[PDB]
Parts: sequence; structure tokens; C-alpha cells
Amino acid sequence: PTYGVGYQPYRVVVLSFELLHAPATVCGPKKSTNLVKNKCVNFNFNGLTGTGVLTESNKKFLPFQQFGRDIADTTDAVRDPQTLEILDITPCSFGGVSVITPGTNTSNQVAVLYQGVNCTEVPVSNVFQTRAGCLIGAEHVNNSYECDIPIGAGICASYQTSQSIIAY
Amino acid sequence: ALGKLQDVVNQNAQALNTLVKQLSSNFGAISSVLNDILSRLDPPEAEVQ
Amino acid sequence: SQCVNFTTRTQLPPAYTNSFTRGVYYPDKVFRSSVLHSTQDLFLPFFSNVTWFHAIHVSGGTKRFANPVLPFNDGVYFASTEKSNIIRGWIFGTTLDSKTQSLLIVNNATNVVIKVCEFQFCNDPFLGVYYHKNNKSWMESEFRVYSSANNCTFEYVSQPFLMDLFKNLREFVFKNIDGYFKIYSKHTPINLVRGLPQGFSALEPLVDLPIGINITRFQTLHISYLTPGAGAAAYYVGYLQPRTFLLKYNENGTITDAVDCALDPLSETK
Amino acid sequence: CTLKSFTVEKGIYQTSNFRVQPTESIVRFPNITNLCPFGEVFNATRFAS
Ligand SMILES: *[C@@H]1O[C@H](CO)[C@@H](O)[C@H](O)[C@H]1NC(C)=O
Ligand SMILES: *[C@@H]1O[C@H](CO)[C@@H](O)[C@H](O)[C@H]1NC(C)=O
Ligand SMILES: *[C@@H]1O[C@H](CO)[C@@H](O)[C@H](O)[C@H]1NC(C)=O
Ligand SMILES: *[C@@H]1O[C@H](CO)[C@@H](O)[C@H](O)[C@H]1NC(C)=O
Ligand SMILES: *[C@@H]1O[C@H](CO)[C@@H](O)[C@H](O)[C@H]1NC(C)=O
Ligand SMILES: *[C@@H]1O[C@H](CO)[C@@H](O)[C@H](O)[C@H]1NC(C)=O
Ligand SMILES: *[C@@H]1O[C@H](CO)[C@@H](O)[C@H](O)[C@H]1NC(C)=O
Repeated sequence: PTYGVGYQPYRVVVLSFELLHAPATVCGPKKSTNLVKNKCVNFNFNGLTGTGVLTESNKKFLPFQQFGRDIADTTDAVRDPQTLEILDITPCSFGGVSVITPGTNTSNQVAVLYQGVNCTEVPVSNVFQTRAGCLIGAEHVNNSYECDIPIGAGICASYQTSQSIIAY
Repeated sequence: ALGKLQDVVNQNAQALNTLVKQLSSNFGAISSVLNDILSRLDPPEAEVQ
Repeated sequence: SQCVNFTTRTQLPPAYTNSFTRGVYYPDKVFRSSVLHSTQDLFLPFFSNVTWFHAIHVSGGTKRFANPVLPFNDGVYFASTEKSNIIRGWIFGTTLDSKTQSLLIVNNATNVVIKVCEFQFCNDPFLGVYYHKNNKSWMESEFRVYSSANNCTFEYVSQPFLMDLFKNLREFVFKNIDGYFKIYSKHTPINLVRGLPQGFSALEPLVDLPIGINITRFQTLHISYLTPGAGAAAYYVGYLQPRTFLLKYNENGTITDAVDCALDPLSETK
Repeated sequence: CTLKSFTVEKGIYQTSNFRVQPTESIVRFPNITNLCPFGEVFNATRFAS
């Protein structure tokens, strides 16, 4: 114990990494992040990458089955590798963006119809969740008139009385 | 008896299915998914596929 | 261990039967429901010739009935009909000697041991158990399979368990593809007395091992009941082929039925 | 700009496509494969010559 540091014992460990043309057996701890649901996220489950919204699912996956495919052969559901639960994957929402406009010769006020999108993913005063999509800038009216600008799903919009665009 | 209608519907669906299945064809490319090519090959190499 | 030598060696003649409509297993681990899906992979063609034999686990009586070495081809569907777990494991390889790497799978009384090594398999691999009269329970006490095992390339032992020492049908599918040895398994209670039962049951995957070796032959391993001094188990073997199958996933996702496209014109239409 | 005109008549015109991008990335893997025994080497009470 009283020798100089040069003559004192030193324990040495040498780590060598044998990398052959064979399947690897040693790896490092993967960085798994928290789970996020009901929000468009770029997910990667066990190397399966994708983009979509993860929602709690009622599908009865078998113990050994991981993914859920469909006729589209696209991953509809997954099994969270850490917590053994089933999550439905929905493609991140999208749709056409049309503009209900009375003739510019008449007015420059317009309404925007986001077709086939719920009124929750639109960043967005007036909002209408019609079966054809989310209509913005249109004032819903209970009174029914003759169709003027056919929006769809039985809803038509028109420029009328101060005047504004009314969807009925 | 409703075939005239049902038939029509099927054809529509059929076309879509075919169209959708065409997303999974290589057409000579290394892979049928753009994301894999982009993540693996650099633009100079990826652009041909 | 040290091999046990038997002066007299014999093997029963092979027998042939019909595969009927078995050998269907889940090709991948992708769930599905109420859908008819076509998959092209190595499957057991329906109504194929099945080569089957009997495994003698008791002598009564100095003749050693040794199992034969069977080719592996692209994969093997192995079924065992037995009361007690007579069939315990298999050996896979090409030369089945120390020259080339060889795989050995076994399910002893303790656990499942799977080892890929340059084994030197014994001429008559022996697994022997004796009845413990005081304990009123059989206990395995002899294991002489390989004379030596050098330069092991893989080892995996399952968790310890106790094996119990109206028949049971245990079906297995072994497929060596891309250096992966995939084992799919199914266990059912079968009331038939003889012959490969006719019916349908999908085989769930059991485990995939990246052994990455070449396999062309394999042999079965049975248990020997040592007694102070007739219902021998039976087993069947078939060879898979590249085929296209239409599998019908039901609501729960269990494959309710399958259709072999290339079996007959009707199946081709289906 | 969609119609290439300054004057737009009454009607509904498909102008654009609304798409929602991903807010963040989620990565999940099976958390434990095994656990290499490095402690048996470093924390060994006695070392070899
Ligand atoms: C790892 O996953 C298993 C699976 O259920 C879980 O029991 C365990 O708590 C997880 N470990 C950590 C550190 O999260
Ligand atoms: C605008 O429309 C009205 C009728 O709706 C018409 O009388 C008028 O001439 C139009 N204006 C122009 C500049 O064309
Ligand atoms: C939009 O989402 C809300 C809550 O997620 C839901 O109640 C509503 O029905 C959705 N819109 C449509 C048209 O279904
Ligand atoms: C339309 O009438 C319904 C009931 O008839 C009522 O609930 C709704 O608030 C009315 N909408 C408007 C904009 O007045
Ligand atoms: C199986 O092969 C044997 C001879 O190799 C033949 O006699 C028998 O008929 C075959 N099985 C069937 C079902 O044809
Ligand atoms: C085992 O490997 C070593 C070195 O890799 C080699 O020298 C030896 O010959 C191998 N064993 C046999 C039986 O060849
Ligand atoms: C699905 O599984 C549940 C629970 O295991 C069972 O109650 C139900 O009968 C099954 N249905 C089918 C069609 O197999």
C-alpha cells in the first residue's frame, strides 16, 4: 500500500467489440419516448414507421399478433411494445379546401369549406360542422331557401341579408 | 335483381382497390414506399427510383 | 456425455397417410379480421403424402429401435400423437457431426434447451427415465445424445418447469429461411386412436432463432422408460412447398379456414 | 390564382388541399431484451494476472 502510484496495482478492463457477418446479439438500450394519443404524431413502433393519430382501440389482438392490417395492407392497429395495449392508427386528417363565394362583382366576402375534416383540426368566426365538412365564414340559418351555391349533403350557401353568406 | 346497381358499386370499389394496390408495386424501384428510399438513399441516388 | 452403445440396431418400416387439410399456420404476425387474404409462402399442400412412423419408448427385449435420419428440404411439418410426452426434441443439420454446425432442440423435464454447436451426435441418442417408487413419480436420469459439443454458436434455455411423466396431438412447423429457424407450434386434445386426424387448426408461431446455419437432415428424439422387467406414440412428417393459400380470418382473427389454390381447379377459382 | 382570373363568378371552387402535419415524433420499443453482465467483470473481488 505504501508504494508509489507507478508501482501500485491497477485493475484494467479492455472492452473489445467483435463485429462479424453474423446477426448481432448485443445492442444498446433504445430510447423509447412517451406515448401520445389523439394527436397527429410521427410514430415508430419496433422499427415500423408511420404518421397518424393513435387512439385507444377495442380490437381483440391475439397475444402474439403485433400489427393490424386491412385490405389496404396498411397498418391499421399496433400493439404498444412496452405496455401491451392495442392502438388504432388513423391517417392524419386532410381534405379539399373550397371557397363558397358570391360573384366578385357582387361582393368579396367568401366562406371556406374544408371538405371531410372535423371542426377540430382547422386552425380557424362562425363555424358549422356540416356532413360535407367544416364550413367557416358561413352563418347557419334555420330557414330553408332554394339552393343557390350547392355545398353538399343537403347544405347550400347563399349571399343574402349587412348581407352575409348563410348556409342552410 | 339488384345486380345492375350492386354490380356498378362493385366496379367502383374494385377500381379503387386496384388503384390502392398499385401503391404497393415496385415498378422497377428498389422499394414501393417513398419513405424507405428517402431514408436510405441520398437524393442523387434516390431520385432515379 | 458418453454415448450408450447398442449391439442390435433396427428401424421400423415407414408408413404413408394423407395430410388432409392440416399444416396451415399464420405466415406473419399481422392481425386481421373477417377477411380473406392470399399469401404465397412455404405451406403444407393439402392432401399430400405424409410419411409416418412409431416411436418405441419401452423395451420388452434387447433390441434398440433407433429413429431414422430424415431430410429437411425447405421445412418440415412434424406431428406427434401420444398420451405421454414421448417425443422430446430434434436434431438438425447437414452432416450431423463435429465437422459442421448442428442444431439440437430438446424439452427435458426441467426446461427447453436449444443449442447450436459442432455436436458429435451419438449413434443412438438416448433419453432414459426411471420410476421412483418411493416418490411415485418418473424422474429422468439418462441423457446420452452427443459425445462432444465444441465451438457452440447458440444457446437458449427456457424457464424451468415440470413435465407430466384421450390422446394429445402436438403439431410443429420448422422452416429455415434467411438464416432464421422459425418454429410454429400447436397442441390439441385428439380422441382418435390411430392415423393422422382429419381437421383444421392454425399453428401459432412459437419462436424464431437466427441460427444462420445450413440444414438438410433431421432426426427425432424420444424418451425411454427404464423398467425392472405397447401403446407407443406415433409421429408423422410432411414436407412443405412454395404455395399460395387463401386464409379466412374470422372476427377474432383466428384463421377459421384455408384454401390451397394449386390443389385443384375449384380452389384456383376460389 | 386557382382560376387565373381577377373576376370570380358565384359558385364553389376547389382551391387547395388542407393537410395536417405531425406535431412531434413518438418512438416506442420493447424496453428490455436482457442485461449484459459487465458488473461480474468490473466488480470482481479478485482479478487475474
Ligand atoms: C418494461 O416493460 C415491462 C412490460 O410490462 C414492464 O413491466 C416494466 O415495468 C418496464 N420497465 C420500465 C423500466 O419501464
Ligand atoms: C354585377 O351583376 C349585376 C347583376 O347581378 C349586373 O347588373 C352588373 O352589371 C354586374 N357588374 C359588372 C361590372 O358586370
Ligand atoms: C368531431 O369530433 C368530436 C369530438 O372528437 C365529435 O364529437 C364529433 O362528432 C366529430 N365530428 C363529426 C362530424 O363526427
Ligand atoms: C334552429 O332551431 C333549433 C330548434 O328548432 C335551435 O335549437 C337552434 O338554436 C336554431 N338555430 C338558430 C341559428 O337559431
Ligand atoms: C404415397 O406414396 C406411396 C408410394 O410412394 C403411394 O403408394 C401412395 O398411394 C401415396 N399416397 C397417396 C395418398 O396417394
Ligand atoms: C473452434 O474455433 C477455433 C478458433 O476459432 C478453431 O481453432 C478450432 O479448430 C475450432 N474447432 C474445431 C473443432 O475446428
Ligand atoms: C372471441 O374471443 C372471445 C373471448 O376470448 C369469445 O368470447 C368469443 O366467443 C370469440 N369469438 C369468436 C368468433 O371466436
